[PDB]
Amino acid sequence: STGSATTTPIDSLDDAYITPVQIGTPAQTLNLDFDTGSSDLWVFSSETTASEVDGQTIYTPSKSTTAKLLSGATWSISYGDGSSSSGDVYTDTVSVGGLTVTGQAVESAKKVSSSFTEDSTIDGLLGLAFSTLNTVSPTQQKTFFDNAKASLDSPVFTADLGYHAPGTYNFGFIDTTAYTGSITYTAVSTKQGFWEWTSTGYAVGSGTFKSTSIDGIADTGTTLLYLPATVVSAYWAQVSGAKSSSSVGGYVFPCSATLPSFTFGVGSARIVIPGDYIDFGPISTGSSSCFGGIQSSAGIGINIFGDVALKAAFVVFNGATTPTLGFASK
Repeated sequence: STGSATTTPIDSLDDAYITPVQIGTPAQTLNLDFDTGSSDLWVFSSETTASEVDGQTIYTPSKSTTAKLLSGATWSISYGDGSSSSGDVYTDTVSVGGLTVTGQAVESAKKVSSSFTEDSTIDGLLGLAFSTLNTVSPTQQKTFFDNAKASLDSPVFTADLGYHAPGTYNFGFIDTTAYTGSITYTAVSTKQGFWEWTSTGYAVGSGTFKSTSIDGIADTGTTLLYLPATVVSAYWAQVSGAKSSSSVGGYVFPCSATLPSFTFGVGSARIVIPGDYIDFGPISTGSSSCFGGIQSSAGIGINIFGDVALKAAFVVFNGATTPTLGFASK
């Protein structure tokens, strides 16, 4: 089998991407944030504290003839950005772009933190990291990809995120028309439950490539590119007027600037992030100070190749017996 679904930016800045997902019988379609940095499929629901719902579409398990309460199961998750959610668990039928999993754990939110409430465009998350990170207790549950894997034509999914435009998640096949050149594959460590790999270095604009190992994760659920302070300083030094602002919480730059590109290495291959991808607009409405899309990972504890990086590539998440990651230009 295979599946193919379009993923759409939630706003004009590409702050996140939503993908429609069919849950239950009859289908209830929710727009979920596909997140290769976590491993829970959770949704706003009829069980969510009413004051914590503000425009999201909810899953109502009592209206699904295939929903079954997973007895005694609860979940609770806290994300790197400080947000959180928790609740109970159903199993139900879940389909993505024509690909169907029966008996998928659907984690129904009883509580969500303020940032989720405040974002009416995201109805939940669909985790695509390794199932070892799944928070369901007392019996850990599998991700949608893990449940589908054996049935897929090939045990892979691909992320093709757009810049200020829709893109595609495919399951079970590689669309060879969706990229240029070849796909370069690189080793993955699953030891922390992430799609963790090592970049071979970077360049800033037309500058010389610096060969240096950068360990980080391929994370579709993180907006920006988080890299070591040395690397980030080298980038923003090329932008007149850019500075790190403690009050704003990162590097800002004059909105009048033209940003240089940023290149990262995948083995001997090179992925080029155009400068415009690194502009996340005024820090506050009407400001001429703009927020940077490359920020320091210092104090995160890990480097994160988020959407700013991934949308510059066609990315293969290879779930073979020994997982690997593939990157192509596009």
